[PDB]
Amino acid sequence: SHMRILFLSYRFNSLSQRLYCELTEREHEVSVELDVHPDLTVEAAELYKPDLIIAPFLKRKIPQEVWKKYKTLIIHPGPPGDRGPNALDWAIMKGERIWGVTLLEASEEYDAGDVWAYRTFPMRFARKASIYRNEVTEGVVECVLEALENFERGDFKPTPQKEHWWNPKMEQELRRVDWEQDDTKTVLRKVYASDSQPGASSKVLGKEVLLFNAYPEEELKGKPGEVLALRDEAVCIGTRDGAVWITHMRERKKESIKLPSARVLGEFLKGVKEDPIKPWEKVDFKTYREILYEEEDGIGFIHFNFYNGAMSTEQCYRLLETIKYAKKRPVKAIVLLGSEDFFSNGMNLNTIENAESPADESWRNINAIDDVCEEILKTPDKLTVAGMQGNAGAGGVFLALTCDLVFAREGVVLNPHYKNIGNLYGSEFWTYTLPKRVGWEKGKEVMENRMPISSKKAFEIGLIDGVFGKTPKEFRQRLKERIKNFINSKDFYEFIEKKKKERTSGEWLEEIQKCREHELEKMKLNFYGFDTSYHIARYYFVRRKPHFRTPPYLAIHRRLKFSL
Ligand SMILES: CC(C)(COP(=O)(O)OP(=O)(O)OC[C@H]1O[C@@H](n2cnc3c(N)ncnc32)[C@H](O)[C@@H]1OP(=O)(O)O)[C@@H](O)C(=O)NCCC(=O)NCCS
Ligand SMILES: Nc1nc2c(c(=O)[nH]1)N[C@@H](CNc1ccc(C(=O)N[C@@H](CCC(=O)O)C(=O)O)cc1)CN2
Repeated sequence: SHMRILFLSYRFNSLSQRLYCELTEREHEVSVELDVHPDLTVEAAELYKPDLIIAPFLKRKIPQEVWKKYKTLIIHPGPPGDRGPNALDWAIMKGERIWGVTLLEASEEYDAGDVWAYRTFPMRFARKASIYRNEVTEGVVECVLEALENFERGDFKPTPQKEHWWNPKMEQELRRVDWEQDDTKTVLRKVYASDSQPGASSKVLGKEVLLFNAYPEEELKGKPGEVLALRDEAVCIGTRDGAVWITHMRERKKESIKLPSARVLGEFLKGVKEDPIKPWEKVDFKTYREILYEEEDGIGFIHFNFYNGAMSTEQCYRLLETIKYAKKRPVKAIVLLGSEDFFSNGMNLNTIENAESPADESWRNINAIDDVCEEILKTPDKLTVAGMQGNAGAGGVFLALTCDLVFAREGVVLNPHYKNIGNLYGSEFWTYTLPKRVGWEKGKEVMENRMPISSKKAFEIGLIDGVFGKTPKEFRQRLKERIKNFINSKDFYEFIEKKKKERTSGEWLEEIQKCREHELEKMKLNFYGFDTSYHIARYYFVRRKPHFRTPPYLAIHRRLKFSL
């Protein structure tokens, strides 16, 4: 089995990238045609002539010319019989206790085809994006692998649907948060169902907005719709029975972008008081904690729940503060855990795009990230560990590589390159860390590859030190146990004595400083040089500008010397 597989995807999104990894790392070939026009889709099928078509993420109908000619399998993020374009939204709004995913054949009627495979799972009360990125994506991977085995077997017959139902596109009126009528549980459900798109509409301080990234608040109380506090740019708003934090909003205008709530509401918030909670404090009630520091068994764990993995200048400085605190604690190891869904996606391109000078903000942001990285590297007397529970891209990957040890959950997808953001040179001391791990030649290959790689592939090529665990929680438990065993071994004290000698030597310190200087001179050129590739790419990314063709790096069937 060395199949030629065509993906049809509206966007080469997290699910499409995970499946690309699983299939190519099994030596199948995967070409991608983006969903631009049915005529383009027909052309791509005739050009590539796939053994099999998989549609991981598709907003419109595959033309009959295609799927009547090539076996076409379609991902649906609901259990068998569920039909419609907003399966997860409805599941969350209705409070389903069980959900699932289905791999079904293309047919004329939407989501009506025979079932090739499916998986079910218990629902979490959580954002739609988190369910999509965890339960749904893991379940779809098992379905596609099972279908591949069925396909190459040759005698598989799919199971036609029996019971079924249709849920239409969900209207905003259903998502709209009414602070006076909605208790906290209802506000969470609506925001969760609409996160990360299209957001739950609401009015806040008289502004029509879309709400994102909600968290319950049990201590602060007030009037429904009253802003009770600010905390790391999230706002806390009274509900019918309590209060909810909203960390991000978007104004309901065509060109607006998702930003920290404080930046969207602006002067409307004048007078609200910051209610700070340091990451290392203990509290007994539910509240919003962007960064959390906890110590167990001689290990200091730093969770940083930065929305979408995007690290603003100010979030970097808050993370830096917590790393400095941890370096002063009696721990043997410091573990950077990111969040369950992302380790890090590097600089925050939205707060950059929103600044008066995106170039100056990029410069602020890359220096802030490098300060975090430098603080990590210059930790002579403690083990540092990156635990990648979730995906990482661009600078977020190289952030992890500054730690002594990098581990990742099974199924994490890595994008250790800058080809989507205008071929940035990158920093985070990659010119020091990457050759140490894989050599200069391989490291340059890694950064020239625009396609994703899995954590398994990253481990096999030496980019990271291990991969284990299927869920974030299992990964965290295995990580703690692995680090605990190490710091309680004789090997740890020998390693630390060596690291003390290396990381306090003038030779080492001057080397890493030169690496930062060289990287930042190159990023300066990216940010400020006459060539504005970086700013153009950031604009397309942040504004989600459509494609009018599939680039040849995705479409094998559209490269220059493509034959047969
Ligand atoms: C890493 C990457 C390839 C992953 O692709 P993917 O799995 O399809 O994930 P998405 O692009 O859909 O990201 C999910 C969300 O996080 C956003 N996001 C990801 N990285 C971001 C970043 N650095 N800054 C701001 N937003 C980011 C995306 O806009 C998207 O937003 P939305 O769901 O609110 O609509 C892609 O997210 C990416 O290129 N991010 C930018 C990394 C970067 O260039 N950082 C700056 C240089 S250090
Ligand atoms: N051949 C064929 N093509 C398909 C599917 C199929 O089974 N058969 N299933 C699709 C995946 N699931 C859906 C289900 C419903 C809708 C849908 O309802 N679209 C509305 C617009 C809704 C929107 O705004 O997104 C329309 O009028 O086209 C879109 C994708 C992929 N395209």
